[PDB]
Amino acid sequence: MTAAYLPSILVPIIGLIFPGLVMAFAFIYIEQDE
Amino acid sequence: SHSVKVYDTCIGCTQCVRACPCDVLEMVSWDGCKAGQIASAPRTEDCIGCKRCETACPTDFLSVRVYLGGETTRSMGLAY
Amino acid sequence: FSPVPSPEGTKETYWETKAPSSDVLGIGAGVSSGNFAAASVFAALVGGYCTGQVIPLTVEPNPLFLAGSFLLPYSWALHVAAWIQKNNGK
Amino acid sequence: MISDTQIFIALILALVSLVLAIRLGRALYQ
Amino acid sequence: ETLNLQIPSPTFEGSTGGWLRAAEVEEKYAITWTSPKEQVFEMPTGGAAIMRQGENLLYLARKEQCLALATQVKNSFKITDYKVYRIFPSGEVQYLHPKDGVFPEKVNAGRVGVGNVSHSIGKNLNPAQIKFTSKSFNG
Amino acid sequence: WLRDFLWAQASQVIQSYGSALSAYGLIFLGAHFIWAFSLMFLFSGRGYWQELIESIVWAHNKLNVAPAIQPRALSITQGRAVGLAHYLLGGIGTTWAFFLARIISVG
Amino acid sequence: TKFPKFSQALAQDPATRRIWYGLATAHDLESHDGMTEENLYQKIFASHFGHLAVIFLWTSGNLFHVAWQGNFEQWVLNPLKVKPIAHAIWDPHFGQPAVKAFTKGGVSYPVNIATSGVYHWWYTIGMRSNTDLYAGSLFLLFLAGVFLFAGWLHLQPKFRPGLSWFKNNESRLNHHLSGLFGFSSLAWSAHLIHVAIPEARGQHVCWDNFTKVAPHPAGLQPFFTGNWGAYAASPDTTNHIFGTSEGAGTAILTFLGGFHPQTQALWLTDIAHHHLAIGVVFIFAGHMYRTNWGIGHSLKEILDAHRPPGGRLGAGHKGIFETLTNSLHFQLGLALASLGVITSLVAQHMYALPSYAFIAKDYVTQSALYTHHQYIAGFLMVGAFAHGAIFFVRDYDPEQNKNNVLARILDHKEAIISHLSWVSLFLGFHTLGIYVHNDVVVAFGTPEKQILVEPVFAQWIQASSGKALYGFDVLLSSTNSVAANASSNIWLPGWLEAINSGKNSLFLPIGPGDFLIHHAIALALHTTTLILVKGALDARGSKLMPDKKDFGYAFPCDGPGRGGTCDISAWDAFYLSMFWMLNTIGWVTFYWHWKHITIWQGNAGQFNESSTYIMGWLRDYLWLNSSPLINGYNPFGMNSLSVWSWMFLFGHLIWATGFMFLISWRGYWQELIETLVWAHERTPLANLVRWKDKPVALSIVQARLVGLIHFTAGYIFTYAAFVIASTTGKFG
Amino acid sequence: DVAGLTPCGESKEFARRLDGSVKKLQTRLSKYEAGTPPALALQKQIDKTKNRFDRYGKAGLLCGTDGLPHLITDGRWTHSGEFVIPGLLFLYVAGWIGWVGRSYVLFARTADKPTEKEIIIDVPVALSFVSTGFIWPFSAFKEFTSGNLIVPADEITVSPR
Ligand code: CLA
Ligand code: CLA
Ligand code: CLA
Ligand code: CLA
Ligand code: CLA
Ligand code: CLA
Ligand code: CLA
Ligand SMILES: CC1=CCCC(C)(C)[C@H]1/C=C/C(C)=C/C=C/C(C)=C/C=C/C=C(C)/C=C/C=C(C)/C=C/C1=C(C)CCCC1(C)C
Ligand SMILES: CC1=CCCC(C)(C)[C@H]1/C=C/C(C)=C/C=C/C(C)=C/C=C/C=C(C)/C=C/C=C(C)/C=C/C1=C(C)CCCC1(C)C
Ligand SMILES: CC1=C(C/C=C(\C)CCC[C@H](C)CCC[C@H](C)CCCC(C)C)C(=O)c2ccccc2C1=O
Repeated sequence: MTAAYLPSILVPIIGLIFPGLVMAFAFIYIEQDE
Repeated sequence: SHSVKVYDTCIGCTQCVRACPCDVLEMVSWDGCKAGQIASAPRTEDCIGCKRCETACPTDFLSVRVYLGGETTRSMGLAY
Repeated sequence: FSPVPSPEGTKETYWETKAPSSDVLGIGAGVSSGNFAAASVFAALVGGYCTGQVIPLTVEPNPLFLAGSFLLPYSWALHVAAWIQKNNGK
Repeated sequence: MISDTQIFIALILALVSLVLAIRLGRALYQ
Repeated sequence: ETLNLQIPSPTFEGSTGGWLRAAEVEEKYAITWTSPKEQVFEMPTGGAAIMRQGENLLYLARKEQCLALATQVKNSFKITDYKVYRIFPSGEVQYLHPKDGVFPEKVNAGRVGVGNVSHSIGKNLNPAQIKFTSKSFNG
Repeated sequence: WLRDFLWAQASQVIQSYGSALSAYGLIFLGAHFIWAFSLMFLFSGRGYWQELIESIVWAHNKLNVAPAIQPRALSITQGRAVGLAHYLLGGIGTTWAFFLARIISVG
Repeated sequence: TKFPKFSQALAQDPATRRIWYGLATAHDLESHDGMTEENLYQKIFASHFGHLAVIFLWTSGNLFHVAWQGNFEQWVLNPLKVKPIAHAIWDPHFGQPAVKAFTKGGVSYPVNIATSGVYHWWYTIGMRSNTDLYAGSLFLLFLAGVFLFAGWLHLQPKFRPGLSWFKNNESRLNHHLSGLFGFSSLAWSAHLIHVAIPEARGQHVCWDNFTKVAPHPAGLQPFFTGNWGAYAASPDTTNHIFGTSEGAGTAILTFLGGFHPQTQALWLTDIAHHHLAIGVVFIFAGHMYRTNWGIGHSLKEILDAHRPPGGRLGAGHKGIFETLTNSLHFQLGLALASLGVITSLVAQHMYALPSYAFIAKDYVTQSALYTHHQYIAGFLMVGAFAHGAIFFVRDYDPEQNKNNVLARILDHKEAIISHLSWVSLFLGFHTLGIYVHNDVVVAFGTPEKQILVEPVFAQWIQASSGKALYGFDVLLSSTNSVAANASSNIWLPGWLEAINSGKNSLFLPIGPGDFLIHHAIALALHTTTLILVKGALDARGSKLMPDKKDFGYAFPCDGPGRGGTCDISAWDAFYLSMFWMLNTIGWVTFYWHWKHITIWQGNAGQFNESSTYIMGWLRDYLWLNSSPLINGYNPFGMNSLSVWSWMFLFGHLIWATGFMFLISWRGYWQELIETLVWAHERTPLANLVRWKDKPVALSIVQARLVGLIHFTAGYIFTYAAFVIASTTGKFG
Repeated sequence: DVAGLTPCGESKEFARRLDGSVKKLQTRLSKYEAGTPPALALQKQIDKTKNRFDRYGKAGLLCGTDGLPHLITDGRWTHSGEFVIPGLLFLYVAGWIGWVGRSYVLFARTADKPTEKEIIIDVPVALSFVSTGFIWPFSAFKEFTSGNLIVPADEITVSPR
């Protein structure tokens, strides 16, 4: 595979950091009074 | 809150008022029917939406109608 | 809920009479019932003749017979217009 | 075959599409 | 008229069914009634309590709990002397029931009709007629 | 459990046709049917069925053959009781047929 | 307290119900607070640009992942032996046996094998290398950006269209028929003639040379002379090797019928002439309506004038024009019904008349494509009836529709609903009775007492198309007949060659098993139609709730009075018809898949004998074909079917979890949740943490939706794992 | 024959069905002595099997490739005994049952307690009705044309809509 390092970089980020960050910020947005 | 309406087919039987568990309904004076009284909904902020009033109503289609609306702590029946 | 637009020249075509108003014929509103009836028979005969002449279809069909074959369905619309005009006194 | 530089061009254009999707989503959200 | 906070509560051994933090931070309901006897009743939130002869006072979380107990006292012990209050954490006490001294199932003068619609239920407006309009469906 | 118990041991019920154990093969299928049929009563509500009965009553009124005992959809509780009875009958029946044909053939 | 910014009633709910309901109502813009008609149409326009951009990003992603990680060039060399690759696997939970088991496809990394058919589609239309797959992915990324920008642009104050634009029916119909349908069909004919057909014949044509390479040797000279038939001369020979110059002809528009003998697919020159003729017809259709120049039709005038004079339709279609124009739900219902029929035609005509080279030898791709498009068809058909119910509740005005076709439908809704009830019961009693008949009588050792009805009507239709298998001589089957003689010079030889070889799926032979399953399909259709029609026609009112329209489309019930009113809303008739849609698509895809795996093995007699009773369906289809699937892993190892073997169990779990939401209802759960609220408040070290939203049990309608979603997802995942793994494991 | 089917009397697969069905019974009979009750039971089952196969062969039924009889139901008269005539018999019985039940519900409406007549059936009157059904086609059509079968649309309760 060409640029074979890309899955091992992007899959943890897309699979863990991206949902962890959207859950954190969605939680902040849905639990704010203003 | 829930929205409770009384239509002018009410025969003034007071059954809705007695069946309401949250003292939402009461009887007021009205010349339209033979009983001289009609049901009223002055305290719908306390209505939990049980629809026991509609069950009690004997007119062919209900003179009292409950329309479930926005939920609050009172209308959700939450003791917490 | 808001005004629905229609093209300019839109008129009312709802009818409960024996025949619709001649306005339902569009550009053919002024043609006589005899002229639609003769066009109806003419288009039916010419269209049927042209259709018949190319029923075994080949890789070389005569284009005039193909185009003339479209006169058969057009004749149906012509005799409907003839009935409409005869019942509107035209 | 595809070079990694070609992959990087694709990633740039998808980044531009992400920026445009954010702007459209904010416009729809008002 | 106002709730006398000093009225003795009916004897009760406690339960988990009582009120929670929402009562001390949002609102609480209180009910008082007169008993001619020192007799056992059932709490809306649990087991059995004993109402003391004289004046009793309870605290509950929901208005429906105070009225379910009121229905019970009237049906079994024939106690029609019950007054239901709402209490806010600010100390404000709000008299609730019976709202004008007379039970709602009995007519009273000076009651104004709320929610009364001049036509029958089949004469309401179709939803399409009042779409993108503020007009109410009750005619 | 799926492969080595249910799949492997259902061989006797499903191959029982034409033998003395064909009754168990038929009851295996029939109980699968009754079990599935129960979900009609369990996932549904009374109001749909009363409104459907209204159109059926209309067709009877049209032919002047409506009954004097007015048809009703089953009560809410009875819809639950009928769903539970047919669920248990189908599930226990499916196991009854599976257990008996399997152990009669192999044991 | 501000998430549902479009709903102040939900933004003030203090429970967890606010989050769920805010997520579930987000796209229902008509009900959002302070929504005008201007803003409703403009938000729908912008979100249609956003949906188009999502579709272009999905297509570019498939092209990119195949270009990057696929084996497209190796598959192109040897398409019947190589298994196409979808994308690579990078999963840090894999064991090393799992890494080895998924390293198929001729590559050095674990990989998924594609069941979508995109390889056969891209090969047939011209793609030959990875670099033009990558070129297509960058073009779709650009188009996605263009449509995201256009969606943003048409929300800007100067570029926001008025309602007068959004309701111009005649200009939109002219442009969508002549440009969106017709001209793009003409342009696809151009692509086939200029690129796909030349590269099907060995000659590369791309943007670098397509202006200096003529599609035809004569070249646009026969077109401008009327010598059009010179473009059909010298078609591809039956010795042609697709992709190469050997056996290749020079025709571009020839009509031959039948299949290319080696690809088993329709000729590319038939497809190019199809799209040329469709393009011409649709461009002509797109000049029907009057826009700005005084020729054409008013849609309002056509609708108003079509009232039959006998009076049987009442006022006819008077007032339908305004009703359809003002109701987006009526438009959605018509669009979804039309789309549902087409995606069913796509499923039926793509297995019987395949257009892509070497597909229909990919039994997994053929099975997945049929199943996929039939499930999409069932969802679109349910949605059409759901949005017709929403139309009657919300958008229908009985006073602008006096004595219409619509009002007269509602005027005889009990005649309609009771006759659907009768035909559903009529079909059900006897189809199930014959199936149980054959079951019981085969069980007692007497299969010759079965009731086996020959499907003579469909066999006669097959013979009318030229099938010489049932000895019916009517129409095309007769050597001498006006129908047979008329088509003899054009498509009839190739069509008879295609329909009288038993090597394809064109008009497959049918028998008593096909008769019984067709009646079961008819029972399933009429019953799903019953539930949906009953929901649409009783949506406005019934005898239990004569005022049902005042409560909306989706409300839980009217309470326990009047006997009980659970599932009384029109939404609950959508809910109930979703089970019957799943059941009917199950019966359809089970029938398609069993008939095809038995034919592909060479054992059609196994379907012929076992399909007439239900134990044949249970042991010879579900039980017999489960074994490669459930052995994807076992205590002795694992193979590449291990993922479908897991999805299979996964599907059984979700489906059963749906039962919990569908059988058990709210009151039980609210009382549990109150004991959990108490326990949290009384537990030390834990009551330091407090909820912002009061935990409540799900609502009645929400629980119905969640159970429906779990049921449906389990249904899809279980069958997808089965239909893919059993066909893969068997290869036949 | 019809639809490429073969008459069951000359189908070879039908003959193999009959032979396999009899061998299966004969191998069960090979485990019993001559006069035993299981031997008489299986010999009577072999006679029944042979009789059924013989009757099917001579009836004009058509067999398939699987050797099982197939039914032709397109309306042709050479095959009316498989659907058209059983269907005529059914519709005569079903219309009888419907006509008789309808006559009893109309009788029960004119009763002192109409709903008690439906859970406690007046058996002499209901038997008077069951006997009348033999001429239901004529009675029901005369009922129809005399305006007593169909009630007009305005005496039927419908939903408000
Ligand atoms: C809808 C399109 C789509 C989908 C479903 C996938 C799916 C996948 N890609 Mg991706 N990919 C796509 C488009 C897509 N691709 C495009 C257009 C590009 C070119 C820029 C890439 C470039 C790319 C790389 C470089 C890699 C993947 C990888 C992967 C795999 C792991 C996920 C990952 O790391 O994502 C990361 C993906 C990206 C950073 C690209 C952006 C994804 C697209 C453009 C966004 C689509 C958004 C969608 C429309 C809306 C989603 C929101 C939804 C909630 C509504 C997975 C099979 C990884 C892989 O192969 O692992 C084995 C990997 O390393 N992809
Ligand atoms: C020629 C001019 C033209 C063209 C090309 C379009 C094109 C389009 N318009 Mg329209 N529009 C026009 C003029 C035009 N418009 C005018 C003049 C007006 C004002 C009166 C409008 C007003 C308008 C509105 C209000 C909206 C559109 C929308 C759309 C888009 C529809 C959604 C879509 O992609 O469907 C694509 C459809 C097709 C490609 C054809 C349908 C195909 C059928 C179903 C079957 C095909 C089968 C075939 C085998 C496919 C094979 C696939 C392959 C994998 C094998 C589409 C891009 C909508 C949209 O999405 O906005 C962004 C929308 O909301 N338009
Ligand atoms: C195996 C499961 C199953 C079965 C058999 C049925 C059967 C039926 N459903 Mg139900 N349904 C089911 C599952 C099932 N459903 C599920 C899971 C759902 C989702 C909640 C629904 C939702 C649903 C709705 C919403 C509707 C139906 C309708 C129907 C009818 C459609 C078929 C028809 O009209 O005639 C087929 C008739 C039969 C199959 C009856 C069988 C004949 C019986 C078995 C006779 C046997 C008598 C026997 C002697 C009894 C022995 C009793 C013993 C104690 C002595 C039929 C009654 C529709 C309806 O009623 O329209 C008329 C309708 O509106 N169903
Ligand atoms: C309402 C009932 C109903 C429905 C929905 C269908 C639906 C279907 N049938 Mg079935 N069929 C039915 C009744 C029905 N059939 C009956 C009663 C018979 C006679 C046994 C057949 C015989 C039959 C054959 C032989 C074939 C089909 C096929 C099909 C399919 C294609 C359409 C077709 O041929 O229609 C057929 C439609 C009719 C025959 C119209 C029936 C309408 C009346 C009202 C039903 C009642 C008739 C009544 C019982 C008989 C009158 C009395 C008579 C005995 C004197 C479709 C699934 C074909 C197919 O694709 O199979 C794979 C096929 O080859 N059907
Ligand atoms: C397969 C179907 C299924 C499943 C999984 C459940 C699951 C459950 N039921 Mg239900 N139920 C079902 C069918 C099912 N039920 C049916 C058909 C009925 C009809 C009568 C009911 C009626 C019912 C009642 C009346 C009661 C339950 C109760 C329970 C709970 C038991 C406590 C427990 O095991 O917690 C552990 C949870 C599980 C075992 C679920 C599976 C989780 C596994 C371990 C995997 C987890 C994966 C992980 C979270 C993934 C994270 C990442 C991901 C988010 C991306 C649990 C939530 C009881 C309850 O709530 O009291 C506690 C209870 O009172 N159920
Ligand atoms: C505890 C036992 C159990 C349970 C509860 C389930 C539950 C399920 N299985 Mg599983 N399964 C099990 C054991 C079980 N399975 C075992 C032991 C095996 C063997 C390893 C399988 C093999 C298996 C396969 C291979 C399939 C399932 C499917 C299903 C689903 C059926 C969904 C539905 O609503 O049916 C709807 C039911 C139908 C649509 C048809 C029912 C099946 C009949 C027998 C065949 C069709 C007959 C004919 C076409 C119609 C006759 C018409 C009528 C008029 C007579 C569901 C998730 C299927 C699925 O996902 O469905 C989409 C599927 O493909 N399972
Ligand atoms: C003899 C009385 C009688 C008569 C004349 C009818 C007549 C009719 N019914 Mg009704 N029906 C009846 C009893 C009757 N029904 C009973 C008892 C039930 C409850 C099971 C139903 C349930 C029912 C449904 C659910 C539907 C009809 C439908 C229909 C119509 C079409 C025929 C049909 O589908 O039959 C179908 C018949 C059944 C499904 C059940 C019949 C069960 C038995 C055989 C009949 C009762 C016999 C009775 C005990 C007579 C005793 C007489 C004695 C005292 C002298 C027609 C209006 C359909 C319709 O509206 O289409 C327009 C429809 O959807 N009926
Ligand atoms: C559902 C949804 C919600 C709201 C409404 C909606 C908007 C219509 C809809 C749409 C959703 C849509 C359409 C969502 C679309 C989402 C998309 C297209 C996301 C694309 C992401 C691409 C990324 C992060 C790549 C970044 C590459 C980089 C940083 C590489 C950089 C570089 C490399 C290494 C090499 C070059 C140099 C540098 C620059 C250094
Ligand atoms: C619920 C609801 C409420 C009100 C609003 C609403 C949205 C409109 C509505 C929804 C309604 C819905 C969802 C309606 C759905 C309607 C559907 C799915 C209709 C299907 C129509 C198919 C037809 C007419 C096929 C005709 C084929 C023919 C004639 C072939 C002929 C032939 C040819 C040419 C070739 C072969 C030979 C033969 C056979 C001779
Ligand atoms: C089908 C169905 C009905 C209608 C079901 C009816 C009217 C039952 C039909 C019984 C008929 C009248 C007789 C047939 C009885 C069987 C032949 C055998 C019954 C055996 C015992 C009754 C003795 C409901 O009322 C209902 C209510 C609440 C939730 C779900 C449902 C539900 O699913």
